[PDB]
Amino acid sequence: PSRFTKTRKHRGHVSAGKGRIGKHRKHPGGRGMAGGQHHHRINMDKYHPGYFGKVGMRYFHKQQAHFWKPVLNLDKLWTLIPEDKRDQYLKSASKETAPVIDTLAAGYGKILGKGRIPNVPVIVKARFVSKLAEEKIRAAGGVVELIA
Amino acid sequence: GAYKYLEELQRKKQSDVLRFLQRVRVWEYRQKNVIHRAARPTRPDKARRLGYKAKQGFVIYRVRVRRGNRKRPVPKGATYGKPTNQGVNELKYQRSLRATAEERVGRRAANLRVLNSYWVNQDSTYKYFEVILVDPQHKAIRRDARYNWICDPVHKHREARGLTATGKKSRGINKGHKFNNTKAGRRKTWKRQNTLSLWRYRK
Amino acid sequence: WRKWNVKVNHNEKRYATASAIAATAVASLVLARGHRVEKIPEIPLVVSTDL
Amino acid sequence: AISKNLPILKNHFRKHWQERVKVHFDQAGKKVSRRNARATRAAKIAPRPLDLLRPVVRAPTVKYNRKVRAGRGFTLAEVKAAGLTAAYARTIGIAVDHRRQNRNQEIFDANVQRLKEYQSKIIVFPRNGKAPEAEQVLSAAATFPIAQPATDVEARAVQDNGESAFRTLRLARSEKKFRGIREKRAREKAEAE
Amino acid sequence: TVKTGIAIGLNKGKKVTSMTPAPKISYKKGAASNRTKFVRSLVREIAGLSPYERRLIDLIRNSGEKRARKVAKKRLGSFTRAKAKVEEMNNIIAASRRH
RNA sequence: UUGACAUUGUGAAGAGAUC
RNA sequence: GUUCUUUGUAAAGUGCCUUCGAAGAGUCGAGUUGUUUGGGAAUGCAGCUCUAAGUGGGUGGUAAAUUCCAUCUAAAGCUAA
RNA sequence: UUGACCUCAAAUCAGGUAGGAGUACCCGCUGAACUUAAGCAUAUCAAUAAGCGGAGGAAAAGAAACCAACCGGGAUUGCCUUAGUAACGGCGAGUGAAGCGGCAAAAGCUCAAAUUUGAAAUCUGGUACCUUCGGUGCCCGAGUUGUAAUUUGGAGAGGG
Repeated sequence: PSRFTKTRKHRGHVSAGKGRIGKHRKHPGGRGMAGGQHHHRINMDKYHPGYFGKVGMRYFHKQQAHFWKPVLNLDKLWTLIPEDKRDQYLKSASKETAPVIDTLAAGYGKILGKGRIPNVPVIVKARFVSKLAEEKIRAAGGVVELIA
Repeated sequence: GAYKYLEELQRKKQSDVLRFLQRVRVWEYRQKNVIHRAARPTRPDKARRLGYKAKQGFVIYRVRVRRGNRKRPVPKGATYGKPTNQGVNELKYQRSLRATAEERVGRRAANLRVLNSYWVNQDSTYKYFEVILVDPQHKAIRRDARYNWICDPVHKHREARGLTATGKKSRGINKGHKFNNTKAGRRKTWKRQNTLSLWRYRK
Repeated sequence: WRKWNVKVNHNEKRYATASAIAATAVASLVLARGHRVEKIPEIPLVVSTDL
Repeated sequence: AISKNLPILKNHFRKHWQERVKVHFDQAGKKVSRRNARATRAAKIAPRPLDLLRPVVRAPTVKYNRKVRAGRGFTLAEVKAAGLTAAYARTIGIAVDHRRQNRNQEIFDANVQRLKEYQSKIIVFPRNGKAPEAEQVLSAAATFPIAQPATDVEARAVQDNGESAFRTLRLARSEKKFRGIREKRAREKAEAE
Repeated sequence: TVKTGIAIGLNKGKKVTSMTPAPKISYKKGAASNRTKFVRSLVREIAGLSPYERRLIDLIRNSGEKRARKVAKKRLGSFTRAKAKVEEMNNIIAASRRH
């Protein structure tokens, strides 16, 4: 809506908010990022540290498939159970019956350990795990089956 | 059959016999006109696997194209621009000598259709080609469901549009990661991925 | 290529039409549009389906 | 022109980009052109239901291999495994993909179980005449849903041997990196005198 | 193969009961073809050697293979082709100049 | 203006360890 | 829908064991010169010089040799939406 | 002397065909500079505008010498996405795709390479009638330096 803009408050004033000395002109500081080493340097340093230069190895033909490894902390990992069935497992938690959580079914590539699942034994299928992730699972009374 | 023997003999082009024939033939053509009528293929089985048949309405022409590179013409070598573009002599002309040959017969007989062409010979000054041309308004080809696709109008002047066999190489048309730049054609895929696609509801 | 149409969240779009439906009751807001309702038996006005 | 604190923005407009702008105003005007041509073809094609059977196939690469998908066609091996020929499957409304192979038993048992329940559940008109028209059902995949198998059960016993999981991945990871160094170590071993 | 049944390592990936169907008839496009063996033989004993193949059987007699595989990598395109081309010109030497 | 490769086949002399 | 036409000692399709299994060259590939590409010891094309093989050849996005595995089958042609 | 054969010609020979227009979209070739880089020469503008050849209602592409590393996919094309990412570049200004996934549309194929050799089985044309976008018989002609049937790698052929 142009009825709300401020150049519809600037009608009648000569210079339209751009000042009478410096005026307003086409490109005072060059087009785009020009002068980034030279007259804009003080700007690039402070607010773009690290802009110039090269860090490490190139990678030819990179594909984000190989690198797909979503992560699911032990924070959640009980969300993957149906909330209607879920409270059946929390109460009456024993072995010989334990929930099989397939974390790849839900799109997760690795089970991390961020913290404190409850004391219920649980069977967790995962591609990858972390050293702390199992220690908390395995001490909860469950195990980690690896899959592919 | 007799064509598996002729096939292999023409794969030895430095064999003492063929480098005799190449030398007697190249003298033959260089006396004849630059484009002239070949009463009969010089390589019956070379034309034959390219779609040639022996019947009325399959015609063979013999074409002699100048050799070397393309000289960007210009008056007196002055390109008038950046020294990047100031090159004259070494520029190589993005179509081939073979496809230039299929182009110059396709103009001379315009009632016919260029089916293919093959390499008959070469020397320092020229290369020599034979172009297999079909005559679509002849009644033999109009019937015979095998060859009547060339009578349809979309096949007019296949060489100039680059639809022949050697012109689909120059256009860089193949399947694979190597041909990504020109695959469905260059200017069509360049123009698809510069296109700014603005939907009604802006995503 | 001026933006013509506009996206509205489907849950908020639904939020409005459930206010506009709750607002066809409450006689006082009907009169504020016109809609002479003074004579009608009550509101909401429910007619036998035979219509 | 660089000022204040702002993310750098690469916006590629330095060409002539207004020649090539494509706005779609026909998004809803091509939707009815497309629903017409499907109802055109629904009638033209007779009770034949607009689409061909497609195989249940397993998805590629690392990311998608867990899901199971519709393919192009039924693999002459799987075709012939249901008791019908390749070129006659074309005319029953079955897609035949000659270039894919069966390297897996449970996709094979799946696609042949899929052609059986298709060929019992359709009728084929006698070529002679008649054809007591059956009221086409416009979709194959409506009656042939591509489904995800059940590879395990929700509840079951816990098998604890103390295998350690992560410890298995660490060994399996190292043994791939040093496998090669084991031969050219043991090659130099065996070649001794 | 026997995919290992876990996410990484040697033969990594899922354990699947397999099939191994009969192979495509291509993969055989390099087939022997007894007729072709008979044709290619007779073509060679008409045409014969070519001018650079008469200098590969100089250098195999004189300088050995190390120079022959070297002059045949430059004359052909590649090294792997220079092998099988000098492998030929031994047979042409041997099966002619000996027995 | 020069060299190399190709056009390019047939073979003799005389010097240089190719001219 | 209704009728007239019997095509032919025709053609086609299916299993079994044997014997065979043809498959595109001044091209593929290579060096180089110019161009070109996101293509990086060289993505594509084109010139001039070299020039293949037949359990072969191309590809597998870092040049090379060594040995393997995977993948398709180039240098001929057609085709709607 | 007479006939063939190859090759090359002449016809106001009999019958056909191409040129020029449109050119917004499509297939190529050819090809800039202004401008950006706060200068400028690589770069960018741009594989664009002008010049040129060629088509259609769509063209082009297209049934893998493809993508992949998977529990593998399965012609081409388009949209959404991947992604302003991998990567290029006085690594400066800037330039910049692809595989997978979700969709719209879905369709596949036939040639060269085979002894039909107990039967060139194939074709154009002139002519004659007829049921005429063509059919039937007959007469010169093409063609063996190979026309049809069988077969195209998924197979397939000759057998039995």
